[PDB]
Amino acid sequence: GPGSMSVTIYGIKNCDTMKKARIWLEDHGIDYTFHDYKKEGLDAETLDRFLKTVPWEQLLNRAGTTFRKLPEDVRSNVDAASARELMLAQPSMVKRPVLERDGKLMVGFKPAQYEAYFKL
Repeated sequence: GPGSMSVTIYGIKNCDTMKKARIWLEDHGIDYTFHDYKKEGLDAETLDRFLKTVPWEQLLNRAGTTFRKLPEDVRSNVDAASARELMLAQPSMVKRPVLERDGKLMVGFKPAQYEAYFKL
């Protein structure tokens, strides 16, 4: 059971989740390409492509410090423009891990869930 194709994963290096993802996938016997937000090169084109693939609401963590950074008014008055600027300016907050396959982008899932799901 060979495999010509391969799965590519995007994210950062300064994160525990990322490590858990690469390890889990690696253990399962799947090859995942580790790509850093800065490694791939974040630009206007990339940002647009991402924002077009997924909603800005589900593109950046909200239960973190990034979202807590802005006030109550802004936190509730979030717009596409602001979001896009936040991703292009500080993509390190972008959701992760991230799976890229045929363009379609997917958000990383927890270990307990992934197992409980894939489990028979």
